[PDB]
This record gives sequence, C-alpha cells and structure tokens, in this order.
Amino acid sequence: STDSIVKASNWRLVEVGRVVLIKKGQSAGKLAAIVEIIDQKKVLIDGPKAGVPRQAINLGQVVLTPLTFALPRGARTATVSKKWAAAAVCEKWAASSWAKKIAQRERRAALTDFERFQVMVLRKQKRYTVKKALAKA
Amino acid sequence: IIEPSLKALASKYNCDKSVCRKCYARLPPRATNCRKRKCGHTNQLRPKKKLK
Amino acid sequence: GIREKKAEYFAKLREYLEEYKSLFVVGVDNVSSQQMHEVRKELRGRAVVLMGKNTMVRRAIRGFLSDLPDFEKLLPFVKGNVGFVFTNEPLTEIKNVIVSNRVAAGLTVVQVYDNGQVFPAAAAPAATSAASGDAAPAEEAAA
Amino acid sequence: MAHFKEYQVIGRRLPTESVPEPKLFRMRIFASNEVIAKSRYWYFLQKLHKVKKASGEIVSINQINEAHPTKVKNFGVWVRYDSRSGTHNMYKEIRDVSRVAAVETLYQDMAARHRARFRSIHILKVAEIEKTADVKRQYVKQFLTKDLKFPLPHRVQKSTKTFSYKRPSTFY
Amino acid sequence: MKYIQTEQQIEVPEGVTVSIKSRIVKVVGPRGTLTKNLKHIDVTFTKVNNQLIKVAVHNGGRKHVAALRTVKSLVDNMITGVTKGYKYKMRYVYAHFPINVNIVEKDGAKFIEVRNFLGDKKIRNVPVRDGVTIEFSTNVKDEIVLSGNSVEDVSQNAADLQQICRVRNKDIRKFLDGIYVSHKGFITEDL
RNA sequence: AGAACUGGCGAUGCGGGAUGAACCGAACGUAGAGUUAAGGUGCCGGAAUACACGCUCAUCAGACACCACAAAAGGUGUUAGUUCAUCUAGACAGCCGGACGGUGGCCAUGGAAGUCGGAAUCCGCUAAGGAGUGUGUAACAACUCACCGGCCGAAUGAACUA
RNA sequence: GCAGUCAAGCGUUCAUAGCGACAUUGCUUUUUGAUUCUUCGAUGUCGGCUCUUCCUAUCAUACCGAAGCAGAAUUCGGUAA
Ligand SMILES: [Zn+2]
Repeated sequence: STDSIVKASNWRLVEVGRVVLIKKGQSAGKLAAIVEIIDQKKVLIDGPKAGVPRQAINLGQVVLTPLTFALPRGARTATVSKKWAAAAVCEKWAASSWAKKIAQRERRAALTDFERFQVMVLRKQKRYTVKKALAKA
Repeated sequence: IIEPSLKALASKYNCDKSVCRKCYARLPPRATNCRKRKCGHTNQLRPKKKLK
Repeated sequence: GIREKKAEYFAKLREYLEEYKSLFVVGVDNVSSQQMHEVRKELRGRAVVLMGKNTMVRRAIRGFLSDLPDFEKLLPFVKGNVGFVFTNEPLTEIKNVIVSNRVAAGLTVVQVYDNGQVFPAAAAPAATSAASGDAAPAEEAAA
Repeated sequence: MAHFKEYQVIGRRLPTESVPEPKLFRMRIFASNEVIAKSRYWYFLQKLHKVKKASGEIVSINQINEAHPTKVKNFGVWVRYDSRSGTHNMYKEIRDVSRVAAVETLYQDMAARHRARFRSIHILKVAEIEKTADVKRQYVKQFLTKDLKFPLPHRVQKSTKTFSYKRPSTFY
Repeated sequence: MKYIQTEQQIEVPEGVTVSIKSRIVKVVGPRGTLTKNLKHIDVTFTKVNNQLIKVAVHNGGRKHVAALRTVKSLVDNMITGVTKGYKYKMRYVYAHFPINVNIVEKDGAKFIEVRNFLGDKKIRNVPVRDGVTIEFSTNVKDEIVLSGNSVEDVSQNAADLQQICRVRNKDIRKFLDGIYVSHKGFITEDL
C-alpha cells in the first residue's frame, strides 16, 4: 500500500427515504418508509403500498433495510405512494436474500404433512446423485 | 553558582505551584480546583510559599 | 452609548451620500496608519475618505434604499477590506492622487460610483486613443 | 397520569336568582380520563377564582383530538413545579406529532431529571413553535438541520432462544 | 445532552500514510512508522482523501465527545513525529555537586547513568526507551537532549530522567538541584 | 415517664414485610374449582433477563413504607433549569492585517526617547492606536499588547437553582 | 471523649504555615448520668498475673504531600494496624 487505507462502517442511516421493515405489532411484517425524523429514538413512517398507516413509531420496533429512495422531507401519504411506485422499491426488496428467505421460511411453514414427505423423497433422491459426484473429483 | 535562568527552571518545577488547603496536594499555580477526590475537588487553594 | 456611536456612523455616512454625488470605493489591504493619515492631507482640497466596518455599511446602505436607492448595485463591491472616498472633483484627477501618490514598498481603487453607475476604474484610465480611433474608423466606415 | 388525553372542561357557579347566567370558564386539561379532567378543573378553579364544586357545576366535557396527528411539530412547554426545597418555573421544548404525545414525555422528563411526580406539576402553556429559529433549545435545533441523517451504531437483536450456535454481531 | 453527530479533522500531510483497521492506527512517514491501539474508545474513522481524514462520534454525550478531540491530537502527534519528529531538551541544575551524566549499557540495554547527584555515592539509571536517542549538546553547558518519533516515548523518557533526581529530606525551594526539561519541540524547521 | 380519641397486640392462626407480639393484607368448620389482596415476577423462588422515556460510574455507588440513622458545609463530575448581560448595526472564540502624528511630552541624570523612576492621562488624525500591556536596549531601534478592522456566521459571558 | 463549618483575632508584615474567640453541625459508647427491658428456685462481685485476638481516633517503624522546611531538629497532613 501507499494510500491511506481507512475502512469506515457503512451503516444504514435513518433518513428521509430510508425504507424499513416493521418488526413488531399489527403492521409487523410490512415495509414502510421514513418520512420525518422526530427525535433520536423516534420517526414518522408511512407505508401506503404495503397497507401500513402513517404513524409515529419507535425505531425499536422497526429494522432499517438497505433501501433508500428519493423523498421530500414531510411528504404526505399520497405523494409517498407515488415516489415509492416510481422508485420500484417492492421490486428491489423482493430481489434480496432478506426477502427470499422470509418467503422460503413461510413456504416451509405452510407445508402439508404429505408435502414434507415428498420433500423427503425428493431431497433423498438428490443426495444420491450428489455423493456420486462427491466421489469423483 | 546556578545561573538565574536555571534557577528559574528549577522553580517552574519546585516552587511555582499552588496548594490545596484541605489536603496539601501540590497543584498547578493557576489551578482553580484541586484534583484530589479526597478533599471533594475543593477550590480552596493557596500559593506554595516562596523562600526568603 | 454603543448604539449611540453606531448611529452616529449612520449619520455621517448618509451625510456624504447626499452631498457628494461621486464615490470612490478603495481597498486598503495592509497599508499603514500613517499612509491613510497622509491621504487625508493630500485630499483636504475636495475628497474626504471614510472608513468603516463592512457589516455596518451594507446594513446602512440597505437602510437607505428608499431615497437614493441606486446604491444597491454598490453592495457587491463592499467586501474584504474596503474604504470610501467621496468627492465632487473631476474623475481621473482624484483617482490618481489616491492610487499613485503616497505609494509604499499604496491603496487601490476597486470600483467607482458616479450618478448610479459602476466604473471599474480601468475604463476611467482612458487614453483618448480608443475614443478617437472609434471616431475615425467609423468615418471611414461611412466613406 | 397514564396515556394522556386532552379535554375541554367548562363550568360555572350554580345560578342564583341574583345572578342567573353567571359566566362560563374553560380549561384545557391533560388527564387520563374525564373523571380526572373534571377533578383537575375544580382543583384549579378553587385556586384561581374562589369557587367550590359544591356551588358550581360542570357545563360540558369534550375531548380535543389533535388537529394534524401525523405531522411533526416543535412544542414549547411552560411548567410550574415544586421541588424538595422550592417551587420553580421552567421552559422546555419537545419535538412530536401531537400535544397529547408532547405532554407524555414532558411528564416523564420532569420525573427523570427532576424527580417531579404528577401531583407536583402545573402545566402552564403548550404551544407549537410556528417558525423554526424561534426554537431555543439545542436538543431540538439539532434535528432541524437540512438533509439530516444518522446511523444507529451497536445494534443488539434480542435472541428468541436461550442458546445460540453462532457468535452475535452488532452490525446494523 | 447526547449529540446527534460531532466530528474532527486530521490533515494528512504530503509524504505520510495513515491506515486504520479495527481502530488500530498505523502512520508511515519519512522518519518511519508508528502504531497505536484506540480500541478503548468508540470512534469511527472516515477518509475524505489522502490529505484529510475525519473522526466522528455519533450520538455521544459530553465525556464521550471529549475523547473525540483527543483522538485527533493523538493521531496528529503521530503524524508530526514521523515527519517533524520530537526533541526534548533538558538542563543539569546543581549548586555544588556537579551532576555527572553518561550512557552505559548491559546486554545492549542502554541506560542513562547519573552520578554525584547532591554528592550521592549512589548511582541512578534511567533505561533508554526503544526509539528515543540520547545526544549531548556541544555548544551548551550541562544540557542533554532526547529525540524520537514518539512524544509519548520521548517525553516519558525525559520525565523518567528528571524524576530520578527528586531530592529527599531537603527544602526543595532552597535545594533546587535536578535535571529539568528546558525546551520541547522538533528536529526539523529550526531549533 | 405520664394523659387524650380511635384502632390493635394481649386472647389470633393465615398471606406479605428474609427474620420478627403490635406494621401492610386479611381474621380461621371439612373440602373442590375459579378470582384476588398486601407483596412480588434474573437465579435461590411460584411469576415478563417484559415494553417505554430519561438519570446514574462511586480505588467507601445504589437498591423500597413502619426499619434497623446521618448533619452543618463543600465539588470546573454530569444532567436539566433560572436570572442579568453581550450579539445578525455581526459579537464570543480561532486565524489574519493595521497598531499613527504633536512627541525623544515636563521633571529628574553618566545616559532613561511609552516600558529603573516622580508628577500629570492632553490633543491631533482616526475604522483604531495608551503620553503606554509586556519582551528587549547603555540609550534609540526591533517585537508585543490594549484599540480597530479582514474572514466566519449564531451564539457568548457571569451569577445561580436542584 | 473525638472531629467539623464560619473567620473576629493571634502569628514583626499576612485570617487560614501553625492556630482560632463568638456562635454553630456532628461522631463515639473504654466516662459518668438517665432508664429499669433481661437475670433475685444465684450469669462468682475489684485489681494484678497469664495468654490470644480485634478496633484505629497512629506513639514508633516504611513511602509521601506541607511549613513562618537554610542545615540539624521539629511540626501539619496522606497511604498505612
Ligand atoms: Zn485537595
């Protein structure tokens, strides 16, 4: 090296346009966006698309996601909805592992007894062709 | 012996101090409070006494 | 007291902006307390020089943007360490008493004001050559 | 003293044949329920005017719902409170989305910082500071800056189960 | 009151390199390299360019914010030591018994030896620290001079010498003897 | 030690206060099922290592009524607050420029020009510059400072309350 | 019995180096009072001798800070049983 190498933590910022995942409550599970910062432990959020009511909420019951998108600070519900659509948030969200795994673990949870059986017979069938591969190179 | 300027050097260290009048702690000459936990960080200081 | 004195500065400032119709905005960056004391004597004829704090002058000038309002486009020039020289004498005479005289190793003119106008003091430094040839290259343009 | 509601409380002296139509007096009252709101009303009327509920009545009780409940506003709050050794006036500011919310953290804050319980506190005035830079306390101007953003370092997810087969990370 | 954000700036001058990982700092310059472990403070470094690095403390209160500034100076002092470098000058002070001062060593230790302090038949030894070099002024009587890249290590070695000569059981206003710091600065850009 | 009204203990188990005549809760046939009181819910120990906003770091922290004590007096620890004053006519702080003329002011003397020292503190020109804050000279010089301005851009000083 | 706060005063000069009046806050339970709760079908009643152990409000001994510490001597204080 001959540069000054300084690796700074790349934190999710609480900021207007930060999209967040609601951990707790009656809108738990859903995404919303940060509209306005109230104080160091509180924010105003809005999730028109995902069906979550514009409210003040503790940053405790929400997890910041890596998603941000252009949003004027204070935007009423209506325009939030327009900017969220414009930015294709849900699109980007669904493309993440974070989204996929939640969906996977919900699919697993939905399985019938019978379906688990099949998963067993299929997973078993797969193992066979794998250990063969495993014993070649 | 000892030139006036070296006699000043030794005085910056030995002679130019204040003293806590509660616990005798030897403090910087312009200190407002004492640094010691034991006398309750008092602001009752006094200058270290000069020689003849 | 502190308000009293500042208000006085607003007074004598206005006093020059009405009487004197022409203004020299100079810049005395560095410059001794002695030099300025001598520019006074060397201008005791007509011009008077008036120094002040920039924050005062803009506020004062803006405060007088009612009557005598064309001192608005004077404000972009009252930055840095500038001063004022008001006068009722011919242009190019005073300017060269200021600049060249009492120079050291003086003070520089940064802009000039004349009846609502803003001279760079460069256009003032005319040689009557660019004004004669323009009256010469146009007569031949008509012949 | 709970989850607060604001009340319009209005009463009057009982009519006398000498004074039918005595004047109506109103208060804005933060309390948990109407039964406290009414009682706080008389508490003050006793002290301000010279009246006892035994001779006056309660004309109307109405809840003042916050006008713009999802719009963040800066609140100026004025308070009179008693201490272990004196009684004092105070100005404070609170940033929130409703008066009712503002009052709640005021009542909490008085208790944490000054050990002042509900009984020991009069609320004098609560007023949404209209023009920013009429805000006068640093801990709120701090949040008034433009394009304002901050991280939340050292994040501690709560574990659902007692044992964990991986060392946790605080990485947010 | 807890401060939403507060920061400091470190000018990285022409010729030095500063690299930071896990709050461990390495500063490399024409005089050499210095390392420092700042794990004991929660600060997050961020680089703007090879000339400037910003230190910050998000959401911190008074005593936390106070450490921020001292991190700057800490790192600052490293940078200058590795370019300008540091030098502490001292002076021998005695009224009768001339303090005789030499360098001796065992197993390649290097000590500062001090004899005849106030007539003392005893012999004091200050271990010389790794990275500080002891010279003796040639144009100034009874001086002695300690130079290195680290103020920390140089100033401390200077104090160790000065502290070994502390005069016991006498009025120390009258018995002014000792070795005291006479000047402190650099080894570059004048003296 | 001695009275007043009431409630207790004595004569009374039970739940709580670790413990305990008198406190809190509640008074008692033999049992089942539910719900509670006072008090509790990290583990001992039945019951949220619950939710929420702050405060606190104690090389003698603190932790619950009766109750198993603490004071006059102090702190530039940290938190919130009050008051007077300064400041968008630009302060505070930081960096930078200027810091002048009568005049080496009068005495005093080897020599003393702002700065060993006596008495005076005046004027000019000022945006400002003391008949002088220091450093330095034999005495001048040179440098510094009060004072003013350049840049910056919203807070700053002092005394207090708990 | 022991320790504080205030500072008039002492200390050639100087309140606080060392002290400290008038007043005033406390601590202790080796004094002595006060009380009468336990023991009057009995807890051997003083001092010394002997031996162990504890308290620290420290006399000595270790290392310090302070002085009206020049040295020698002393005094004030800290960590210290
Ligand atoms: Zn002390």
